[PDB]
Amino acid sequence: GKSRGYRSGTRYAFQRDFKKHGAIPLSTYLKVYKVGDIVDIKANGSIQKGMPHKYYHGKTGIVYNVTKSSVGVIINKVVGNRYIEKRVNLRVEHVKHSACRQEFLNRVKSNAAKKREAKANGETVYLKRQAAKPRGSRIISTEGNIPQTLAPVAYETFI
Amino acid sequence: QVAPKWYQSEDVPAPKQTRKTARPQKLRASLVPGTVLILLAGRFRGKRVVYLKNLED
Amino acid sequence: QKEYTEAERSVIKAKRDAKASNSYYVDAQPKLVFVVRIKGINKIPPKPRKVLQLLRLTQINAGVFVRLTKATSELIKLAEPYVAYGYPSLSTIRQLVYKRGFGKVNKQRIALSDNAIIEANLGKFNILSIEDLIHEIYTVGPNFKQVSNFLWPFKLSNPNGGFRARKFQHFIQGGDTGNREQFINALVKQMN
Amino acid sequence: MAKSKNHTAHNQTRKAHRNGIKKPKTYKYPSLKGVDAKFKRNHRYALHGTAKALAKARAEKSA
Amino acid sequence: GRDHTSKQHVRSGHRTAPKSDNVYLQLLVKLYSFLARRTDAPFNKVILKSLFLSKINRPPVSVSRISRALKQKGAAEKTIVVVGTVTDDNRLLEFPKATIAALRFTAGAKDRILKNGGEAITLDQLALRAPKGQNTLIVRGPRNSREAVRHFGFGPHKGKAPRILSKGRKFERARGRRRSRGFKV
Amino acid sequence: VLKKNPLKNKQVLLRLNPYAKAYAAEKVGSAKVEQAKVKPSKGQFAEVLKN
Amino acid sequence: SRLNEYQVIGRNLPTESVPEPKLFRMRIFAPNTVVAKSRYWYFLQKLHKVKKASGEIVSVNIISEAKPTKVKTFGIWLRYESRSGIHNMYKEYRDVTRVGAVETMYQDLAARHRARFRSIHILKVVELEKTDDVKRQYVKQFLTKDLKFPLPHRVQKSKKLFQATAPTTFY
RNA sequence: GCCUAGACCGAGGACUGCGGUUUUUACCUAGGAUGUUGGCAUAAUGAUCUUAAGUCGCCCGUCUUGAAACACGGACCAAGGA
RNA sequence: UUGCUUAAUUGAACGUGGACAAUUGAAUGAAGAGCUUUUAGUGGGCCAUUUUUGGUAAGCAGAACUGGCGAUGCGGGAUGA
RNA sequence: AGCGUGCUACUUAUACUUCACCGUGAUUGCUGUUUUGACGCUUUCACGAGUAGGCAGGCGUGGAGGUCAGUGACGAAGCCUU
Repeated sequence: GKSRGYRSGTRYAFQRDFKKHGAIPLSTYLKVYKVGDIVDIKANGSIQKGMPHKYYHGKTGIVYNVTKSSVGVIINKVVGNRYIEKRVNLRVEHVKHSACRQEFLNRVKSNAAKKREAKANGETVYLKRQAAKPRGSRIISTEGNIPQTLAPVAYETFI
Repeated sequence: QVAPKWYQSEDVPAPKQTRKTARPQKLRASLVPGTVLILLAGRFRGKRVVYLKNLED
Repeated sequence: QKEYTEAERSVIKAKRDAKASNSYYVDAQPKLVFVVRIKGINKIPPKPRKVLQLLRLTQINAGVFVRLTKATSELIKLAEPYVAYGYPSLSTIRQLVYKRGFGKVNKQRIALSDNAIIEANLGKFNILSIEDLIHEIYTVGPNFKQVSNFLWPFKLSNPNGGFRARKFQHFIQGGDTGNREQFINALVKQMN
Repeated sequence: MAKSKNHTAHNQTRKAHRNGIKKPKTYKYPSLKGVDAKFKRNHRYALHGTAKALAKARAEKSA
Repeated sequence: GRDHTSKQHVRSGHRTAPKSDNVYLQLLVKLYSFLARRTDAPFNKVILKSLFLSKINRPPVSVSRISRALKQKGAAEKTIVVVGTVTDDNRLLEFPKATIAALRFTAGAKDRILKNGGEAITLDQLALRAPKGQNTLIVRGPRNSREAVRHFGFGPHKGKAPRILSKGRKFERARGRRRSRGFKV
Repeated sequence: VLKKNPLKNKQVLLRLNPYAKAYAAEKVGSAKVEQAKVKPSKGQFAEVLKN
Repeated sequence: SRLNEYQVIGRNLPTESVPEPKLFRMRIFAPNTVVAKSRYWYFLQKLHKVKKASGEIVSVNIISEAKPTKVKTFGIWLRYESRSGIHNMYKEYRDVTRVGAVETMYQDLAARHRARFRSIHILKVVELEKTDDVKRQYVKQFLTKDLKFPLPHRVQKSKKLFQATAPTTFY
């Protein structure tokens, strides 16, 4: 019949990477997690304690609690027509800092740095990001790059 | 049956001031005094006649 | 008007000079596009349907101006099988705004019959006349977003002369949907 | 005799999107349920002394 | 054919007139309809809406709540505005001298307000001495202290009150309310 | 109460666009362009013919 | 269709590694410039590692006929897809313009092989200058000296529905 | 920019506005039709009923994924009837 | 501030005070957002594209996503959910 | 008047554009001119499919309170009727 156990369907997700089995490098145990930090959840198969459920493998959340060897992570899950607040206890082996903030945090510093320079210079500076615009006009020099005429080639069997 | 009410007034409102100032009629270029015309309607339909004057009517 | 004439003559002179000096002038990619929804409201998948709702195209023969970027290009790409879009000329924009131009005033569709209507809603953006609005649309300006969202989506009529034999195929393949890049003007003249 | 439709998810996303899907409301102070008692025990004393310090500073400014 | 982004012909969902057929309430609505239309005072629009509220949405404002409001910093001489009934509170030790405009006063509340040197006026008199709501302070009664609100949102792990007729050891206390009888929710 | 097309009604056009009158006076829509008579494609651009 | 011959020139987008990419030209027979640029990319991606996103269109120009009022014989090399496989044919056409021989070819492959415009690639359109360069007999018969032929059985189209006189087919 | 042919409509009802011409505290094509002419008022016109012609139209109610069904109830009428 | 933590005057959490104003930090849109109570019917479904399982196959049986019919008239497919 | 392909014109949906009218929702304004309807009038814009079902506004029947100092043997009620 049907089987719907805890680790059903986790044959490949919970596998260690190729040529990456064995013990955990200790930079994992040295990272410092604070409440409010944003962490990516990726279950490590070699540690079976504090292992997340298969739904949370690949999810990103908010650290809300710090314990002896684990952190509490907040995940929003769609259940029907609304989101339900979930609180998962995860050992730090299954938790990594999300890199989305460190990119945005630098932009906060850069925007502050650029705004004081313009204020010091008394001008106005625009800090909104802009999508890729259509390219402008340009002149193509043919000196050394005279166009070569291409044509579709005849059909041919190569086997 | 519902009886009429006091607020149901009876006066006829004045018409709004229209902007229909008339302009002179334009005739066809082929209509020139002396031209022989053919009548298409009326008692004298089918008759050939002589055009003399453009009346202001 | 003077700067329109100067820009046109400058582009022509640049092309001629490039032709003279053994070069090739590559024209600047258009910044503005006009998008007309040519497909009805029935049997639309949810993602293109949401895209069309975000473009304010909720009926057939509805037109809208879009400033081309990566985000807007990827938006229009999803709605391509249901819209015909292209690069509008100055005269096409002027005819559209003059004949079928309506503003969104307090969530109401108000005809742009006087400059007071345009000023009362766009004076904080330095738009004082219908020509200011047309200039802001044609040359994509700093206040393009506010001016374009002020305009109610244009409600065009069916083309005089019809479409091609079959609409709902790409313009390259003999249909009407997709990008036609200068023929949007002929379509609008048929349609406006 | 009654072999019927066992299960389908058809039409379920339509019903999920009539009134949803609603993201949860975010507040400035999330609830401290599930937080370690040892932290939560000390946090009670830290807040208590903190308000006392602010009260005495404000009390001097009035008299 | 229109692709509707919203439900069509949806009513505002708010009261635009009192459900009551009281002729004298319609006179107060008449007065504050003119005021909310001709004054641009935000006080006038708020009073007009509160005149439309139902009975459960106009809880009584006790004379202690007004006393607490009169004890705010600089609000001692303000005109307390209560769109509803003002009830007595025999738990007070004293009530200050103040003017209170209310839809209704109970016999005990009016007796105490006048005895302390205050004034108990109706809302029409408020418009004569404060057509723009100058120096006023609107006070509202507690809405969620109602007994019906106790049972709203009842469910497992909610902490609300079950809808029940009798209270005792034999009425909904054994299984699901106690781990000695299975589980507790 | 009635929308009027400025592309048909001249008074409405002059109301919305005061410059239109000037556009008529100088005949800007039929403006002659003064320029030299040159053939700038006589050189490598004749590469259009064959390559 | 009603076609035109276009010069389309494109190149890969300039890169810091490659700041002057090679310019590529093709001759495209398309009804308009929108199909012209579309067909141009369709052939570069069959021959080069480039895309419309990673490339750039540099020039689109109409190549007008050099002698639109001179009778010429064009030999066309094709590559079309049938219901079974892919075949190469060479066919010849008589016309005054280069586009007109291509237009005839598209009508001819539709009529004789049920080959649609999407199924046909034009490898080369060549003017046959010499009479010896002509290989197909269905066009050599019009290269004979002092060619004369009547048009027997002329059919006259009538404006009226009924004709009071007996018909004739002389010409 | 100019000339030119046809069709459909006339909502509103003192004034107010935006413009233009300004020969002008005036006029206009500029916030929605007026002028004039004939005929009739035993009638031209409009409506309904019956009928003819053209075109479309399967027998309602019901359970049902699906009814005109070769699925079930219904000959008709009056009163009662949930 | 703490009774947590540190060898510590270290940190953790929460704060006092001060600086950075509409480009307050991507696009587009928004008949506005949020909240609550209460109650109806329903809980036989079916079809089309595409992915797919059993089956020789089936107008067969079973699933995935979307769109429809049911609950829907109108123009086309002569006729047809 | 078949098949493949191209073009020009033409035909018409309860679809699109403009206009009229009906209703719904929102919206503008209205008391020294509120002026015997403010549960009213007024401006503007948008929208209009629908079984099960919900709600709102109305029509009709037997009796009851009040009022029309209501109709009526000089003809009530009922019934038939292009």
